[PDB]
Amino acid sequence: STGVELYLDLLKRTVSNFIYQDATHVAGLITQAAFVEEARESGEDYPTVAHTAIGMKRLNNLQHCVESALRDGVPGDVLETGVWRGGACIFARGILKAYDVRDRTVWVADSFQGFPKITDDDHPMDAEMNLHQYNAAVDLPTSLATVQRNFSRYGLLDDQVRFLPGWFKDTMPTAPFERLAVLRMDGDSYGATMDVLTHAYPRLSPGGFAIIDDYCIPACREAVHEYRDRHGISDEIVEIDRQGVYWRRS
Amino acid sequence: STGVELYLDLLKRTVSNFIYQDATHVAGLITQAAFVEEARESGEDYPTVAHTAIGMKRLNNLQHCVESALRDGVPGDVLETGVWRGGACIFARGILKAYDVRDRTVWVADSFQGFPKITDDDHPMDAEMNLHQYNAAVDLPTSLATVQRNFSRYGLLDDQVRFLPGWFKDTMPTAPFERLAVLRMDGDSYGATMDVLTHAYPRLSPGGFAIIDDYCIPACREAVHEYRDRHGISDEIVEIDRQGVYWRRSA
Ligand SMILES: CC[C@H]1OC(=O)/C=C/[C@H](C)[C@@H](O[C@@H]2O[C@H](C)C[C@H](N(C)C)[C@H]2O)[C@@H](C)C[C@@H](C)C(=O)/C=C/C=C/[C@@H]1CO[C@@H]1O[C@H](C)[C@@H](O)[C@@H](O)[C@H]1OC
Ligand SMILES: CC[C@H]1OC(=O)/C=C/[C@H](C)[C@@H](O[C@@H]2O[C@H](C)C[C@H](N(C)C)[C@H]2O)[C@@H](C)C[C@@H](C)C(=O)/C=C/C=C/[C@@H]1CO[C@@H]1O[C@H](C)[C@@H](O)[C@@H](O)[C@H]1OC
Ligand SMILES: Nc1ncnc2c1ncn2[C@@H]1O[C@H](CSCC[C@H](N)C(=O)O)[C@@H](O)[C@H]1O
Ligand SMILES: Nc1ncnc2c1ncn2[C@@H]1O[C@H](CSCC[C@H](N)C(=O)O)[C@@H](O)[C@H]1O
Ligand SMILES: [Mg+2]
Ligand SMILES: [Mg+2]
Ligand SMILES: [Mg+2]
Ligand SMILES: [Mg+2]
Ligand SMILES: [Mg+2]
Repeated sequence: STGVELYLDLLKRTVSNFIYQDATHVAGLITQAAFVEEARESGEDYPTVAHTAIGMKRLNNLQHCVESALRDGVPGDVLETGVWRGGACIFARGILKAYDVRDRTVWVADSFQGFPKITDDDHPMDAEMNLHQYNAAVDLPTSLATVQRNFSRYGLLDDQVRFLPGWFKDTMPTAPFERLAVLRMDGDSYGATMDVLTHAYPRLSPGGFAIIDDYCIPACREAVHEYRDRHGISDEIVEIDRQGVYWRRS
Repeated sequence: STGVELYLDLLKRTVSNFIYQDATHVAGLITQAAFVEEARESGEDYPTVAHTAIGMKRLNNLQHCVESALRDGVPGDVLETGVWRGGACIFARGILKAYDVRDRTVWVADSFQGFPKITDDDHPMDAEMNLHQYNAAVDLPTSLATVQRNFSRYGLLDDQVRFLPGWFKDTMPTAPFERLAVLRMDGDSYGATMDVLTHAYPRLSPGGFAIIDDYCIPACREAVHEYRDRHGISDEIVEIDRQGVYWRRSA
């Protein structure tokens, strides 16, 4: 009902393309191209056009986490690791824009090349799963220039959006952010999840949020539990939908 | 900057599909399917997907007219005659929503089946132009159910949106609105333009806005001048882009 509420609601419907309802790619457990409302609502399909695949439930979660951090004065930036066409990061920048927040940045981290080719340095679960095999099938490889273009279409490409192009094992250890209020992990594999927990989670502020988009994937879950056990983290894992979970760092 | 400004800016980019940049139909003077920014900015193409064809310049004009009416206390509702997929009316309802206006309605008037077949009763300029020829080529026929569906996708289908299905010569004389603050005419022909000026313009409040979307079309322009001459209307005709004009009613 307020201007902010209307803007953020529309931005969610737009980045997920509930407006025009694009077909999905046929891959994984999706056997037909037709737009299905329930699949887009819960982020389960592979949009041919939409700027995010995370769906409405995970967009609502991202809004909750960012708004809570702002409300509670939790310091730091927003980082997404694994951005595809950029829609979740566009939405995050839009939240900051709606509240006229000028002192936080959205960090946009990706290979900008899709999933990595498997080698003998990969975890066996990642090697077996071989996510790389799906790159073309779901149009995953999306260049930095394309993602920048997408931000610009919403009027949200500015100096509060910064990009971290490369493999997370290479980009995360020396990424230039000092503090995070929201760490959103969407890289699917054991490797991508462990890379980012290892190298970015220590910069997550107390009261900040750690979102695991791909917790339904066994390899991803494996990394989450290994990392939490190592660090003695017992913060409640709260389920969002059939894919994602999050916790709030105590 | 403000939530309202951000919402309405996004709503314009969305109904015109600057976000996903759908191809155009190849028709009229548009010779290629590719999205062209300048063509969508000025409302010159025939979107395959977008909910409005009027473009950013005419969306900005609609915003200016509605906001001015609200600011100045001009009484009445908003009517668009010729809505296609509904996007300009969706945007109008969004403007009212952004300002929490609860006492005005957006009236959505169309045949919901494209241009009418020409008959012997048509003006000779309309007969020659024969807009009916283009219906399928640019996917013009769009049912009431489809337009309602489109409103719902934005969360804007509610009791402040009312529909007037049928030919304007049938629906306008007894349309139930009492007063208009904005009258947006987008029916292309002499006939549709004269139908709406004849039967809806008298309900346009002083200080209200009359928008002629299709003024570049000779038959439409003919109707505009005939009507203005008949009624002694000399309110300045202000050009928006390469298609549309508007005036503000002084009397
Ligand atoms: C198509 C791409 C996708 O691929 C699959 O969806 C693969 C699915 C396999 C076919 C599945 O196997 C089948 O299950 C059946 C129940 C039984 C079958 N049989 C034994 C006969 C068996 O063949 C699955 C369960 C295999 C397991 C290991 C799995 O969870 C894999 C995930 C892959 C995700 C990838 C990557 O998409 C990512 O996904 C996460 C969850 C999203 O947020 C998002 O980031 C998205 O990126 C855009
Ligand atoms: C394809 C549908 C469209 O068709 C045309 O765009 C036809 C164009 C003709 C080809 C044109 O002719 C050409 O001009 C050249 C200058 C010279 C050419 N040659 C002699 C060399 C001649 O061939 C035009 C100028 C003909 C004149 C009579 C005209 O203005 C017709 C309008 C028809 C509009 C219709 C209906 O679309 C409506 O359009 C108005 C302007 C929009 O807001 C919108 O509501 C839209 O609905 C969605
Ligand atoms: N090790 C790694 N390093 C960098 N990027 C990676 C990676 N493994 C996967 N990726 C990227 O992780 C993404 C997974 S899909 C991300 C979906 C996105 N958050 C949305 O809103 O739709 C892809 O863009 C892929 O290129
Ligand atoms: N005589 C008549 N009566 C009712 N509707 C008519 C008509 N002549 C044309 N129309 C309608 O006028 C419209 C012209 S195109 C309208 C474009 C629309 N305003 C937009 O925002 O894109 C079509 O939807 C067509 O069905
Ligand atoms: Mg090796
Ligand atoms: Mg690795
Ligand atoms: Mg994911
Ligand atoms: Mg007639
Ligand atoms: Mg027109």
